[PDB]
Amino acid sequence: DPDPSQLHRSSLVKNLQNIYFLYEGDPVTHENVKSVDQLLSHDLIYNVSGPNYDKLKTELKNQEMATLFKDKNVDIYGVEYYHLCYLCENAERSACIYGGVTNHEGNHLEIPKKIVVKVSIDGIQSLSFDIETNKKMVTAQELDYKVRKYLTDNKQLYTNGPSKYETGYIKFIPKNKESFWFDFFPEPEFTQSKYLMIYKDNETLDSNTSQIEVYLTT
Amino acid sequence: DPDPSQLHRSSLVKNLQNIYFLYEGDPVTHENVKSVDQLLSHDLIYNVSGPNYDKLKTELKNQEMATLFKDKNVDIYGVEYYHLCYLCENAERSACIYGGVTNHEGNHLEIPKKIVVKVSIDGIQSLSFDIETNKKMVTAQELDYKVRKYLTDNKQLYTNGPSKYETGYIKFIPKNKESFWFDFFPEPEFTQSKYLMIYKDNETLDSNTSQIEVYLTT
Amino acid sequence: DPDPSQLHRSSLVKNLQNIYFLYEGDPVTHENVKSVDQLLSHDLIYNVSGPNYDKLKTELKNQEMATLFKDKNVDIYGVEYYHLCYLCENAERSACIYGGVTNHEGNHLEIPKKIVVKVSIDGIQSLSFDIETNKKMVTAQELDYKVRKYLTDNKQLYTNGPSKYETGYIKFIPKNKESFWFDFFPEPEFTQSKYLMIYKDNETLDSNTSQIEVYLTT
Amino acid sequence: DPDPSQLHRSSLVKNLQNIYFLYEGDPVTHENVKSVDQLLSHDLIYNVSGPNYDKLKTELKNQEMATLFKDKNVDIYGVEYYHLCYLCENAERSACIYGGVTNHEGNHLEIPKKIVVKVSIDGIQSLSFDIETNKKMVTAQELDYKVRKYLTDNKQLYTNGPSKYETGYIKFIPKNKESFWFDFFPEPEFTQSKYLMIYKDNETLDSNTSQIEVYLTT
Repeated sequence: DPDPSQLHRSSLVKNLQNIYFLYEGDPVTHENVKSVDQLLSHDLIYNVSGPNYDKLKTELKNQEMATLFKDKNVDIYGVEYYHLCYLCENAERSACIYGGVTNHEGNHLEIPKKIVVKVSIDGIQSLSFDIETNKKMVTAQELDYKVRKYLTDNKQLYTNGPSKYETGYIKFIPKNKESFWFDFFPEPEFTQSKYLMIYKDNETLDSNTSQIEVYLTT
Repeated sequence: DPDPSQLHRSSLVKNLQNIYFLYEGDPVTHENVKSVDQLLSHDLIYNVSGPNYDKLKTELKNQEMATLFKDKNVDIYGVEYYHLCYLCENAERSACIYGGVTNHEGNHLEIPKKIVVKVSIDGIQSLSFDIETNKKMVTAQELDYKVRKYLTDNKQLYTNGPSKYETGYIKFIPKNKESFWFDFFPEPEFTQSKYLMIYKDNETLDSNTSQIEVYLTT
Repeated sequence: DPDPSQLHRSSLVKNLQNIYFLYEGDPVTHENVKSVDQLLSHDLIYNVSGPNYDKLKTELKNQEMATLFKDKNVDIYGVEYYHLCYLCENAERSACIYGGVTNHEGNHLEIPKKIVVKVSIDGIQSLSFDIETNKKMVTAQELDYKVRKYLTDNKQLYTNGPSKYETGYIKFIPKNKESFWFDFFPEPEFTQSKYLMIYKDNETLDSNTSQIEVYLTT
Repeated sequence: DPDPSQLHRSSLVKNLQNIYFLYEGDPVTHENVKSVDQLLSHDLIYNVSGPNYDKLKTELKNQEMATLFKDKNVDIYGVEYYHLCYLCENAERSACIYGGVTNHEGNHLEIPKKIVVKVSIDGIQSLSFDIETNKKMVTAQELDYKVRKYLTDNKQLYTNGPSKYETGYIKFIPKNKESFWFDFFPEPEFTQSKYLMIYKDNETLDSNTSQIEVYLTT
């Protein structure tokens, strides 16, 4: 578990709104789509449209993972960025994400699984809410975005300026796997593209057995 | 005027939507704003916010024009682009425009000195609508966007796909000055940052005494 | 002819060494090559190599100029730049130039033609030197490069720092064609890609009837 | 150690010469220098020159490492790249590297320690040679380059085209510490800037108690 020393201080961050706009906006979501191209051996390019893009590139873990989803119909759920997301200098309206991929066939639920998020602020676990997913195997990114979105709208985790909290992080607890975590704040000088690397491994958890804990300090 | 041939054929332009998205959307408009920085000698950077940018860079004719508006209160009105709009890796969420700058102090009309636009579909002077601005001195770019947004929203000038027309252009007839015209369609393979260079010379005209002529074909 | 007030001052330029490296290094030269691709409608891409590049893109005046040289065997001569020369994100070892393209078939001389350059410094043209070429129809860019290459090495026109001259321009006087000139110095804050735009028109002159004059001041 | 399946096949790589150029040319070496700037919190910018560059930005592991070397007098030994080395988006002549940073104070040797490299080919120990450094603690990058530069020149590990070997990796064996290896070949579609990330950790070994082994297959 994170030691207080290695947690990013939100007050040191210059341009914290750049994170706010990543988690305040809508995520890119598409279902039953298939890769159409590749730039590097570890990414995949989809022909999908959303507001602000008509092409989507996702960067996976390595070439092994990419070629695994290459000819499969998948679902994409991710947090995109547009700056530093080039395809060929001639392809405008492009969007980029890390991971956010899972197989379409056989991964949906007719009735969605609600995960109850245990949020703790300043040591006291004074908050809890449910998040939702209709996927059996869901990426940590989809659940992460959903938690931050709620905390943003309701508890002002992020605002178009400073944040309400100094430090904070989310922790996923898989049943048979090792628990991992993400820091809600980036380094003082950062980039959306570098911060979102936390999604590159494309870690997917079983929505039926996983737990989520959030820890924030004022 | 142009020799009906050198004009650009919409049918040949692949990825026409990219043009459409530039005029179908809202323009960038700010009043009584002052330049705050500069990347190259002929551009000016403003700290203005929009639903996609936190900074706006405007490229002007030459360093002389830029040094002219550098420390003045102006009105900005242009069509911004994002792909290939770089200030530095540490300045994402930036928008770029060409010209679109006018003096603010003394240049407003208590009442919009509306200008009449006479269209001409296939030679036969067909349609004719009304444009309007409350600027004594207004840039051709501002009037050109107003003239295009309309023709789009009501005559399908551009669409999320192809165009109702093959060729087409706008002719600007200033009182005492040579008359210019902008081609409505780009080259088959274009870029938004390259096509918007038609606003780079920051050509401003008198709203009170000037006429616009739009032509088209099918 | 330029007015003294219009010439850019070298003392005002920051990072002038960036121009120095442009004209002190070797130019990119290739003979009898054919365009292998194309990015935008007005450029051409060649699969040619040199130290630092395995691909070369040349930007011409417009699409008419581009489509004219497309399927032809041309000769290339230009001053290349790398920063802001993007091909498709994974096209490392790529170079960019403006124009510098001439037809290959029947445009060469058995014996190189010598062209005298009259170099006037502070109003006194007490210097003359030689420039050579084996092209009948040569580009201004090729002659201009050869001039500055000689002036840099012999007269310290450019150095890895300041220039020995405040101003200076090259004037090309073609036989029965109007003369043109290029300013040796850029605006204070500049980029290599924007300054080299002087060659974009691909202006070519007759090496038999063309004269060159260089005006410098200290 | 890597299971043969784990190693990248060189025959599958498109543009394997982009690797060749990285290790055939001279590295960027600078001793006793101090960082003058910073773009992102995990990088350091140095005002040092070499051919093709006037600025050098080194990307380290995280912000702690960067702040750790920030104001110290360091030595730099790295393998640079230029494509995608975005700095100010108006700063040409920049070279980028990863790590390759060691403290200058109290780290040199009177006599350069020589390290023996054992090269096994197709499983048979077939060649041993010498590499040398004047540093007590040296980056794995420095030694890696030294090893590869020798094997390239003498055994055609890489060439401007294909390589003699199908797979190959280098194994660093420190005294008290776990060993680690670097694959000599990249994924089929790679980028110099992504491939060179094997040096981001800035791992440094003791030049007096470390061994190097190289395994190649044809």
